[PDB]
Amino acid sequence: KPSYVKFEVPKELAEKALQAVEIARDTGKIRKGTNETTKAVERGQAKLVIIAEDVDPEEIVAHLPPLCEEKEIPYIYVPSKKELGAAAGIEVAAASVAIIEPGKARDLVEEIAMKVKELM
Amino acid sequence: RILPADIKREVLIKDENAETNPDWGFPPEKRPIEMHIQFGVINLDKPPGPTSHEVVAWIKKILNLEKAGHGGTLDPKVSGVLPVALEKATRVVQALLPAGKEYVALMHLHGDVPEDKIIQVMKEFEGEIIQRLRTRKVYYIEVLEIEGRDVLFRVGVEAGTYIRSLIHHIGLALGVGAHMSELRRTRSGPFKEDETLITLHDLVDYYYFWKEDGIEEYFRKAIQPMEKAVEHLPKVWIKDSAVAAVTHGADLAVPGIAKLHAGIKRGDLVAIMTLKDELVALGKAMMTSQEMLEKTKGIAVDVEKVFMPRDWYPKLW
Amino acid sequence: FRIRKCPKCGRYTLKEVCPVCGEKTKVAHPPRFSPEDPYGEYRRRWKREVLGI
RNA sequence: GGGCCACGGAAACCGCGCGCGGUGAUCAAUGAGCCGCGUUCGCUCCCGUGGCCCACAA
RNA sequence: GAGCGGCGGUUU
Ligand SMILES: [Zn+2]
Repeated sequence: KPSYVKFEVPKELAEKALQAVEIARDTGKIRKGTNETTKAVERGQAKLVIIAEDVDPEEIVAHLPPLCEEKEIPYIYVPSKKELGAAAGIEVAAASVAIIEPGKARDLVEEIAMKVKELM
Repeated sequence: RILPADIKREVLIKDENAETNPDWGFPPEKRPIEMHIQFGVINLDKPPGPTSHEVVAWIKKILNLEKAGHGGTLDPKVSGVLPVALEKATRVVQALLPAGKEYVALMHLHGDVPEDKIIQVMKEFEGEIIQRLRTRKVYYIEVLEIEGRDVLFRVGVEAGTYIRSLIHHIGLALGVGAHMSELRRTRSGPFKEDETLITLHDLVDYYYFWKEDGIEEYFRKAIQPMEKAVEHLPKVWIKDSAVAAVTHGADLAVPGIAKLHAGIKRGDLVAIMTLKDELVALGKAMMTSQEMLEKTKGIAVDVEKVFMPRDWYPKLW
Repeated sequence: FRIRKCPKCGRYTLKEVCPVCGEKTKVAHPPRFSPEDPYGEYRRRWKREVLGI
């Protein structure tokens, strides 16, 4: 799998990531698409970054993991950009998403951040 | 899949005892990085979006070059092989412009056509074609895949052939019409899709890995010696004793030749090389290979463009 | 963009799996590049790691 | 005289396209639409100025 | 100044 994928995320955890995004979308605040995702990390607004594992060319999202660690912001991978798009509430794919305000997903987002911390 | 530049040439030995002095000249792998750039050519993978001119402007700014020039212009939406000759190698593009090209293209038909007729009708376009008035060769066409109205093919053509117009004429031959929806150049002369083909991202990153990290290896591999731009041409190799003369504007006389490619006709563009395979100059043959071979005096090549500096070889005259 | 190529075969195809190699194919055009290159610093960080620089 | 080399043989604005910044879309989030800012390489002849050579390869 | 291989226009 792509080189920008810095660690293995279990099927369970990946499914939770999509849930968080889905919940954060209608009960909180998210940004979708790599440009908005990146701006959110740069402005220090992202509580969690979700990156698709099937992005081609890799250069579209490969800056995110280093940028996130710089800003010390948790990031996690999900298998499918198409499916990440749907969760983000659009009918097109999304190579990456940023949760700005978790909403009903405060706990889920807190959990995820803990498991990735272990995977790093 | 065969273009004229792919012809195997035979080497003819004129002077069995010619030898080269390892202390003179700089064969590509003895070139310090800075000199390597001065006589360098980039096999660039142009991205869709910018014009070709813009892409070269970016390269000059980012790599702090004074001069650079690209070969066959690629249109804004087209990706792929774009040779970019740098600094003192810049004028070598003149050897590439006339060389064959290859493309992979995606054609979108405007009506339904059977795969067999599409294939059969495209095959008819191999050989000469006239397009908007001038004649142009199509060396080969290979249909890779058809999906409904989408036709993916490879095509090798003479310099100056417009693939757009070719695709348009195919659409008319089929009656339903067609346009070109995607184009990528996969070869221009000696430049092809291999490990030397490098994107802008790799080019600039490798550059910084050199300037800022002190790692010369990646950037050095991003740049090809100018000799590469001449690989498709007939060559005559000359003795050390004639090299400084030629760099000073002397024509190349028969007594100066060590060996040479067969098949050279009068008027041909040839590359004059040293015995270390350095590019000295471009010129025009005033003799055939057999003439250069059997004669003992007279001008063999009219020297037109000199690339090697005058102080690489001593003035042995 | 629809033209893809096999990283193993070199084959050009519209399919996601190479009809020759059987390998996953990749988009044939290079990524778009900006003279501004806003994330260059971070892409280099990822690339040095990949190359072991 | 001849060859080779260098420099010169216009400049400023507009438009498309493209890029960036901003906003972020009822199948273009790998970025729509809109706003603002940017943005196009050389080569060959010939001619002018200047430089290096005149070297059948010893 | 004359042409080839993405520039289309208005100005001295
Ligand atoms: Zn294969």
